[PDB]
Amino acid sequence: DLVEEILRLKEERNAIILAHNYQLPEVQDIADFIGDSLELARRATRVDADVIVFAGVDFMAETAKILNPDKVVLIPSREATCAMANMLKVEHILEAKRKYPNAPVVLYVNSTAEAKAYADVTVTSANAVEVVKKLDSDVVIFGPDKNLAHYVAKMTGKKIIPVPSKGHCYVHQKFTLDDVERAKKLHPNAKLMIHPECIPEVQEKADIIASTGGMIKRACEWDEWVVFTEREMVYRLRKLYPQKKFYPAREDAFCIGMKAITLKNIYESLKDMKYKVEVPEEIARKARKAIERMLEMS
Ligand SMILES: N/C(=C\C(=O)O)C(=O)O
Ligand code: SF4
Repeated sequence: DLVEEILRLKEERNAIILAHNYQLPEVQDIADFIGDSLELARRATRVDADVIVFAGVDFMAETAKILNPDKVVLIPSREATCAMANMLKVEHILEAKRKYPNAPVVLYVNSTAEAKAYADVTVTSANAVEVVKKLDSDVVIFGPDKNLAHYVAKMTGKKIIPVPSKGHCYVHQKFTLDDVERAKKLHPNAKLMIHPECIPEVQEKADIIASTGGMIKRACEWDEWVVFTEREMVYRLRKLYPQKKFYPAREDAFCIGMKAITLKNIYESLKDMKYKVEVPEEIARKARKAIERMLEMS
C-alpha cells in the first residue's frame, strides 16, 4: 500500500508533494498541489513544510529550490529531465548576447538554473506575451523553445531571436496537421486546446492557445475539448470538470522525463530523503532576480 505509506511518511517528514499536470494519474491522486511549474513553486513560498517532494522534471524542482531555499527540495529520480531545457547552454546565450547587447535575455521557465543566471527576466507559457510586450526593447533574446518564440513574435510584433536554433519539445512536436484533421473527424463538436509549444501551423488551427494552467481556466468556454499536449493532461482535466468531455489529440504524446516519476520512487524519496536538489548560491541569486522581475511584471 504505497498510498498509505507515502501519506504516513509525508506526515513524519513534514513534507508537501507538488506534482505537475503531466504526472501519472496515481501520482496526482496523492499530490497536495497540482499545476504547472511556476505555480507549484509560487504556491510553496506561502507554505511552512520542511520538505518539498517535487513530482516533476529537473528544472521544475530547481525553480522550487530557488524560490524556497529554506526547504529541502527532493526529486524522486534524477532521470526526470526536460529534453528541451538541456538544449540551451550558456554558450548559446552569450553568443546571441554579443550581437544583440541591448536586447534583454528572456528565458522560458523550462531552462536550467545556470541559464537563468544570464537571463534578465523569466517567462511562462501564460505570461510570455505580456512580459515581452512590456519590455523596453524591440529585439528580444528568447529560449529555449522556438515554437513558443514564434507565438510570442506573432502576438507582440517584436523580432524574437530564438536560442538555440533547433530548441523545441519533442512531445509537442509530435502533433501535426493530420492530428488536427483526425480530431475534427472523430470529435466534430469538440474545440481544440493546443499548447504554444506546438509547431506554428498547428497553433493557427486552435480554438484556444494556452499553457496547461490556461487550459484549466478557459475550459469553461465549451463542454468538449480535444487536448493537444501531453496525454496525462487529459486525466487532470477530467478530474476537474467531470461534466465535460476531453480527448487526447495523440495517445503517444508522452514525456519520458515526466514518466520517470512513479509511486514507488516517491515512497523511496520520502524514506531516504533523496534526491536533494541544490542550486549554487551564486546561480540562485541571479535566477531569483529574473523570476521576481517576472512577478513584478504580473
Ligand atoms: N509548459 C508546461 C509544461 C511543460 O512544458 O512541461 C505547462 O504546464 O504550461
Ligand atoms: S514536455 Fe517537453 S517541455 Fe514539458 S517537460 Fe517533457 S520535455 Fe520538457
